[PDB]
Amino acid sequence: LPRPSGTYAGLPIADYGDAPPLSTKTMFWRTSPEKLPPGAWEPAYLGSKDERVDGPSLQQVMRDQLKPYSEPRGLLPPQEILDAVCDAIENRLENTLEPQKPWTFKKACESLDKNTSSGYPYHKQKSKDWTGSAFIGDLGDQATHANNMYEMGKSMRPIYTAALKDELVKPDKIYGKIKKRLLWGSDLGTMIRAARAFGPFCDALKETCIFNPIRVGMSMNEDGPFIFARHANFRYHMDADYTRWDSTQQRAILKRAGDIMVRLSPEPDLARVVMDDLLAPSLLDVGDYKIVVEEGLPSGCPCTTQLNSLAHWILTLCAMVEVTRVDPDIVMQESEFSFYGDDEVVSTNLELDMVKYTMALRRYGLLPTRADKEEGPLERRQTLQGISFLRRAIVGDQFGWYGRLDRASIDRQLLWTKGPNHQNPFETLPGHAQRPSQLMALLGEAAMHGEKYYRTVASRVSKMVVPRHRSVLRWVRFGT
Amino acid sequence: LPRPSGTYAGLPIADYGDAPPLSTKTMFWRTSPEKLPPGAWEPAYLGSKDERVDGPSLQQVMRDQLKPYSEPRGLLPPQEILDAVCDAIENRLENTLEPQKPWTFKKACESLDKNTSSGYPYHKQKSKDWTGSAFIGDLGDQATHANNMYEMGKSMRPIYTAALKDELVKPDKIYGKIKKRLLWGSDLGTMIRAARAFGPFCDALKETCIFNPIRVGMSMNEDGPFIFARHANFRYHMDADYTRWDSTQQRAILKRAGDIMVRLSPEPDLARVVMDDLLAPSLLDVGDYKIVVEEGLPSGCPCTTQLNSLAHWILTLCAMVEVTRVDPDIVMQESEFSFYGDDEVVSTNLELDMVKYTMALRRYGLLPTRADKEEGPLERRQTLQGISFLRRAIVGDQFGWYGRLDRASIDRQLLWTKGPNHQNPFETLPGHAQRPSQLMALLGEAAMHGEKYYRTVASRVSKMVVPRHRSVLRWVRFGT
Ligand SMILES: O=c1ccn([C@@H]2O[C@H](CO)[C@@H](O)[C@H]2O)c(=S)[nH]1
Ligand SMILES: O=c1ccn([C@@H]2O[C@H](CO)[C@@H](O)[C@H]2O)c(=S)[nH]1
Ligand SMILES: [Mg+2]
Ligand SMILES: [Mg+2]
Repeated sequence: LPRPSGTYAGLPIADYGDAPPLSTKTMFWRTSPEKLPPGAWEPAYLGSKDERVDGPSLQQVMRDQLKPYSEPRGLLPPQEILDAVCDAIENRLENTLEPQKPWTFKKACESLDKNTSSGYPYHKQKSKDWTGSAFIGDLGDQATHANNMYEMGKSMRPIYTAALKDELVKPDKIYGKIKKRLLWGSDLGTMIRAARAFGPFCDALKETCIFNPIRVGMSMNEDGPFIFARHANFRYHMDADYTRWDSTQQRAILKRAGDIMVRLSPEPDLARVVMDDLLAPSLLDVGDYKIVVEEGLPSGCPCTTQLNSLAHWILTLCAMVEVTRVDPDIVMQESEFSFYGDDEVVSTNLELDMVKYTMALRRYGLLPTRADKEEGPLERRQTLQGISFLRRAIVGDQFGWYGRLDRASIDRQLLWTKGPNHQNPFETLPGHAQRPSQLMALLGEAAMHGEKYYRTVASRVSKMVVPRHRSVLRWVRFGT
Repeated sequence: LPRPSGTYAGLPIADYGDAPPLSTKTMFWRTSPEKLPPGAWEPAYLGSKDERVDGPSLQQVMRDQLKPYSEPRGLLPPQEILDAVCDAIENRLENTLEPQKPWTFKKACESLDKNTSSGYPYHKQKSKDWTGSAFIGDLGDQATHANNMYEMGKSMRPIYTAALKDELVKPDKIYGKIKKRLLWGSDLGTMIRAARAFGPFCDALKETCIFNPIRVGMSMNEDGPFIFARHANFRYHMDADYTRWDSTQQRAILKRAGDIMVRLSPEPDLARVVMDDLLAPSLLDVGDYKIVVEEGLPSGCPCTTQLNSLAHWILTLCAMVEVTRVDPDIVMQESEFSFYGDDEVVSTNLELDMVKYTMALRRYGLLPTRADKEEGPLERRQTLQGISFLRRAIVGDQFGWYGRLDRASIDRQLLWTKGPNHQNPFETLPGHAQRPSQLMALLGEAAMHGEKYYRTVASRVSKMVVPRHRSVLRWVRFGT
């Protein structure tokens, strides 16, 4: 079975791998030597060297993350519905988005995050070869070549590098069945091409985050109250709370999302070439091998989150159109959506059979879940209160709607702080100076839950100094 | 009956008058020599020299405007309700407004509109004595003295100068029963004192125009959609459409509004003195005499509109509290208000007996009116669509809510343009250059009513040049 040859984690091997070994470190440190202890979240599992527990290798942990990508896809929504949905979404974006100028090579390079890695093949921090206005040395070569390919409309095969997310998790994912989330890291070449191709559209969409349902680019504090006020114009509210959103995606769906992006781009012919590269079967470097991934979402590119939100919008509209039999453009007259990758809040005036809705979703291969369990139809409520979005609870009072971080999460940020990578999470940062500057984003947030809880959080102690009690509340809710 | 002596237009004469003779001119010119003709609004009546019609003197016209001020007041709302309402409104503002720094003399002077008159006693355009950072000559003296009085917390008697509003009106107010609206022009001294005293509060309130119901300072384009989205969170919508709001006000009500402003000011002791001057019986210079006006709203001061909106809020809450029996702070949990002087939109979840509501209002001496007539309870609707605010119709679609100028009004601005004062409205501006610069605020606005009407308005002709057809629509609705 000559190349692609053999098999890794159920998937075809296309080549030898060049990725660096998976990180054994976390960026999180304890803020105090006192113990947590009980049920407290901690940084995700760090592998064989993880003093906290004996467990499998990070590569084993990663293989587990790769399983869903070889699961069979769910079904396409009915073709007539899918087409009608895409047309409606496309028409809505046509009416809302300000046509943009093409992005230059310069604009694309500047847009990139200089603190993250360049991925294949040099795997170096982008800032290393960055003069401030251009890439130099190795990265300069990789970037210029890609840009030349982009301008000639020539295809390039993206190469993603796999990683595991360093993040706080519930202890069970450490001390029980070990789990750590899969990350896809794009290559500099692809970042350049995707940014030139799609930066214009993504900018246009972002200027539009209040009027359109794709909320990528919103400030929870500043925009949340308006977005939520809009959702509240409608009778019914729900959140499908998806499991494994990315790995359950159909390239067939991603390609329709991609078609909309291409057609709404200022260089659609150049953009088309890039998008075809992005959605073609994916080369994923897992260290030993580069394996072929045909299905699911390939992430880590600039406009991934928008692409992913777009697919979500398509699927969500498909299910509602399937179930209610209402035209997608009419569904959008009678509803307000919020999408951020797999994150969603759906509000609507329509009478939606939640059994048929939950089943339509499942049929597409998605995994919606009840806040509790037993599937078992999704919930539908008549108030917005208590629904969540971007990790905040949506709250409403006489002044308006807002997003509020729960106390658990606020408490959590008190126990942990970011700093350089190290091996033992329980170590405290030794020169425990200042959570900036800012990070009194808690207090107000903490705040928000009332004077009683706010007071106890005012043990923002260090070590200058006060107060700032305690109509920080006024400042957070209304501001400036 | 020694001073105050005799009587003018039903009101006591306190002194001889110093006001300049009422204007005989309009600032409006026709945009074309073609006739209007039928039913077309025109500039209000210009008096004896008005070639269009033979009519009474402007002073007679003004006397008619003064009648309502000697009408008996309506009744105070029940004292327990009034107190509870004031407390609730005060508490709401306490929770929302950012405490402010006191305004300096400099800040107060700069805030004044330099293009309008200084009123009593010099009656000159403010810009005449304005170096750019200070008042000089006569105005400098008047301003410094007032500021000294303000700082010593000493009282001064305001002197208002009466005028008649130059504005487009329906022809019946010209060719039928002649009518022209009364204006009160404050004196520079009082403007200084009111601005130092109340500029801080008014700034604070204005920063708050989306979260609080007093909408003074809103941009219809930018803020309208959010304000309206909020109103739309509620089941029922209404507009009391008041006749003669200002002249029907009770000083007793204005004084409670004033108390809130004083208490929320950074120099409440100094502010109190000013507010007592502002609400004490009013000296109104009508030319021949200064007459005493005890009742109704005395306008023309800086923060009049906020004071007036505040009273409106008090009265509106009183009526709803009287009728529903719900606590005012609870009424505000279940409702969204918009007030701008006499202009209002009231939205609420509560079940309001519209007969009892209309009667409560009338009892306070207000004159609510049905969009048609026959009083006859006010209307209550279950959609926002079709309600008006700041002269715009509130419109909703799949993208959101917005304010839209009606076609009549758009047509109107095509027939007339502003320019220097002249005697014959039908004259066209002879060097018919450019409606700026801008004023393509029509087109988009005109727009908004669809391509069909938008096309016909594109006779924006002059005389360079195009187009700008015709997703100006996109630009007006979403912008920037
Ligand atoms: O709230 C979020 C934020 C990001 N992502 C997606 O998760 C992947 C990165 O972890 C990318 O595909 C993102 O679009 C999701 S699914 N939900
Ligand atoms: O929409 C408006 C705008 C202004 N005013 C008031 O009208 C007077 C000036 O004509 C002042 O008392 C203003 O507060 C009113 S009543 N409604
Ligand atoms: Mg959600
Ligand atoms: Mg109104």
